[PDB]
Amino acid sequence: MVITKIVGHIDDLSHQIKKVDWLEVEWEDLNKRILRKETENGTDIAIKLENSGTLRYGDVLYESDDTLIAIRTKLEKVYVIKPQTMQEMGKMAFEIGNRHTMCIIEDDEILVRYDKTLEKLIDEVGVSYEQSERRFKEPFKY
Amino acid sequence: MVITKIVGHIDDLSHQIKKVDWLEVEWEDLNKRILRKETENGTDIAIKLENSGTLRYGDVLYESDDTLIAIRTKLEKVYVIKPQTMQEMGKMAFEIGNRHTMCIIEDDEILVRYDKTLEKLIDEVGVSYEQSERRFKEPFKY
Ligand SMILES: [Zn+2]
Repeated sequence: MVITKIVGHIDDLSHQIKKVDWLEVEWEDLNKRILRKETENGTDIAIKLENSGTLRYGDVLYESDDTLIAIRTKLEKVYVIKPQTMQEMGKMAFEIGNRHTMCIIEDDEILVRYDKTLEKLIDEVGVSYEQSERRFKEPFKY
Repeated sequence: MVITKIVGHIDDLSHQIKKVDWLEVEWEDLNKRILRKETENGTDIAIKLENSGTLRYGDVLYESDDTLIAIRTKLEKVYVIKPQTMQEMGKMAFEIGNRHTMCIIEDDEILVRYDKTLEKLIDEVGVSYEQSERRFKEPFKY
């Protein structure tokens, strides 16, 4: 099916009553309005948004009586940088921006894709980080 | 006089007992080990450091019985960006680094030179800032 407009948004997944058939895309796909991929349950989806609205993690593409076809990003290896102070956050964020590395700044953490050549930078700045598996939940601005 | 090595450092200016004849330089000069300028009281100073040690604001170049010749940066117009949260700090710092703008991240503030085309960026990020006159007290790393 061809999707030209979003028809809803999942507020709180745990509270959703309908079955959710997810369309899992790449982080970069959230900044696109054109893409084609199959949902986890096998439905062919071609997103061709007829507007400039940016896709949001959790957006509903199609809704039937008992199912929601929604979009989210894939689970992937990431570095969860945890600055302990306003200064640590600023300095760490600055260095990341300076090397043009994609990231998400949520609350007091900096999410960046796993990148070996990046650890030497975090240590250099002296910020504590942890490796993990997460889904980027916001399209990268830029 | 030619200065090839630092001979002291001013801890706390208010507590210093000796007269301080300041050598006022540009922010960028703190990353140099070679420069020539006159002190406020008229002494010709040629800094030619015989080492890789970076100059520090407050470094003492020469000390006599009653006077200290020390270095500091000039007072200039700057923007004092004040992020209210860890997220504001990170996002603001990221954008600044992304456009390769020189800055100093001290505590919970971001010091950047006054730049008109930069206000639209701060507002875009939604961070509170204030215009002021300050001396950059740390050499810019990079
Ligand atoms: Zn660049």
